[PDB]
Amino acid sequence: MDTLIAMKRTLLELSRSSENPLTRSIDTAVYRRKTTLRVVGTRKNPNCDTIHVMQPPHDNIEDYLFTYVDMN
Amino acid sequence: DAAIRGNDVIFVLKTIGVPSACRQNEDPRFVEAFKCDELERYIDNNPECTLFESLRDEEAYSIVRIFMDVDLDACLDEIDYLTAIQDFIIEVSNCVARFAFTECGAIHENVIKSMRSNFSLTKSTNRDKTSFHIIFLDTYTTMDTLIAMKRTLLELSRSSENPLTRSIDTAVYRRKTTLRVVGTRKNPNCDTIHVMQPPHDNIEDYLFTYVDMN
Amino acid sequence: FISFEDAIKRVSKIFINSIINFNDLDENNFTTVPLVIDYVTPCALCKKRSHKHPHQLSLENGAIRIYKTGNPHSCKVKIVPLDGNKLFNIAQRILDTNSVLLTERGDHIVWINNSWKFNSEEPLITKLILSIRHQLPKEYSSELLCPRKRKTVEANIRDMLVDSVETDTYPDKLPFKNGVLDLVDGMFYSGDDAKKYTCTVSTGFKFDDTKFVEDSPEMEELMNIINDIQPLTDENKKNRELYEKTLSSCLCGATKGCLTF
Amino acid sequence: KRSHKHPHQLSLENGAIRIYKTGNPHSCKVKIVPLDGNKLFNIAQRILDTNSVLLTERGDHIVWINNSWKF
Ligand SMILES: Nc1ncnc2c1ncn2[C@@H]1O[C@H](COP(=O)(O)OP(=O)(O)OP(=O)(O)O)[C@@H](O)[C@H]1O
Ligand SMILES: [Zn+2]
Repeated sequence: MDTLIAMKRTLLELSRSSENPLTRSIDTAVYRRKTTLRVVGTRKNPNCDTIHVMQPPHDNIEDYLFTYVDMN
Repeated sequence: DAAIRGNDVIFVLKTIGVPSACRQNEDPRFVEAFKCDELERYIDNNPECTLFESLRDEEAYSIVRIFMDVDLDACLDEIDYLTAIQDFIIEVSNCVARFAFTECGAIHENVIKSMRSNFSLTKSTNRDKTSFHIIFLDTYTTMDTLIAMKRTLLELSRSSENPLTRSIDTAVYRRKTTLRVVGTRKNPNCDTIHVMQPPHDNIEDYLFTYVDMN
Repeated sequence: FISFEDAIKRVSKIFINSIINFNDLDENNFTTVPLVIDYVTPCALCKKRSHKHPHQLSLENGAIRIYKTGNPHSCKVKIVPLDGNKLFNIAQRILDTNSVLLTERGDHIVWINNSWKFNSEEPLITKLILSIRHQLPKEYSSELLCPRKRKTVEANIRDMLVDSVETDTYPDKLPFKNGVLDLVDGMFYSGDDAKKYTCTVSTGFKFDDTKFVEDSPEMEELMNIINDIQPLTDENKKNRELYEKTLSSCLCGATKGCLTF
Repeated sequence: KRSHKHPHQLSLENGAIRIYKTGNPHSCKVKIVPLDGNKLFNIAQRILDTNSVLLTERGDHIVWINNSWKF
């Protein structure tokens, strides 16, 4: 974990330096204590109708979970 | 135009919320017309008096100096204050010169030189606030010009980022404007006043109706 | 203004550290609850270390001001706007400087290096934008180092110019590459003083007062040539009186109604 | 001014070098120098300082390569 909280300055300075189009639209404060990430297919609120659209070639649930660790 | 006509009498009020009819009646208890020296004597002998400066009749003589007010609810160190005031001066000069060239048909360089040559600043006795009135000595214009330029000033205040520039209040440019006299008590139960500036040790450099075209 | 979530986004990018009370900010109480951040890296406002008091946010003039409770000098004051684009503001400032103008011929004249220049096939506007970055605040100068942002600012400036202006209206001023001299007084204006007279042409050689001396050996030998060409004789004085009339007529920039042989 | 009797001083803040006169700061002017920029702009500045590319009066660019000037 504690690595993620230390590169935040590094990626923010890279985004400020690099002028690639989508690089200007990254998030830095996401790396924090007790970080919460939205699961695919789960809405933020019932009022909101925005859901995550599944993208091939990965279809399984473990393909989109950073809390799962496997050794291959 | 005016040429020989140069304002030297100073119109001064004594209390906010002056009754309407008594202004035309010119009651001595609220309206006074002085000169520089006797006004200085009147503010020296009475330290608890409250004085407010304003014009009497703009229908015949409505030419005044350029004046602006700034007030921010924070404290700044000397160096940051100097940097902010320099950038503020540059930006305000550019904006005013651009407006004058675009609408009034004046000359950009003359306006910039006149407004950046001489200007008078004040300070507030409060420690936790940064407020001042700025007077441009060598620039003269009509009140309607200030009314028209109010919108551009508001746009500049909204667009900018300097803390001093964001604090400009454009509400002072309206019909029957009033200003606080420097070194004068504001409220009967308030000790906050304005002080002098070492560049300018004369009272006549801190009035926006005293006109003298050199 | 803008979306509240974007305001929290910008505020959280400003604070390099994370806050603990993130869930406690709402649309109606963000100006009251104190703000305490996690302490692993010194705050971006002031270096210091481990600020001992919470911060606070205030809303004024369509902007958010961040101030630290306690010692005013402990942490630096920061103002975050929520209204417009930075490039538009930069273009507005550049226009306010009054350095690029539109002529009736459809070309743009630019004040670069104490002179007015215009090109019908080259974008001098980008060069002006790059050159003028020294007269702008710190936060604006960094954005002008990227060519794409310069092109965007140029597009905004080109969109902003609607009216045209006249040029070369004073026939009594002689322009140079370093300034303009007045024919009625002989005084030479350089730099910003020459910006008043919109002259788009120049002699091509810079002015220099060192050679502009009457008491010089080079001047003395010129009367010999002028007497050889035009003898100072009475019967020719009328011709002499005419000879200087045409010769001095070349300086001005007004239309002449006569032909000379 | 005359000889600036009080010595000057340097500071660094938000990626900028600030120069200010000690003693009475109001007797001088505070100057700012940005010690930051793009890498590509720095490369272009170095190449320009090498003085290998020039502009002609006819609108053409001349470069210096292989010990020769070419346009
Ligand atoms: N405690 C927090 N610290 C930092 N940022 C936070 C915190 N809580 C929420 N946010 C931010 O608030 C926003 C809320 O998520 P939003 O729906 O806007 O986008 P997202 O992060 O792309 O979504 P998702 O939840 O699908 O990953 C995000 O930008 C998130 O980083
Ligand atoms: Zn701090």
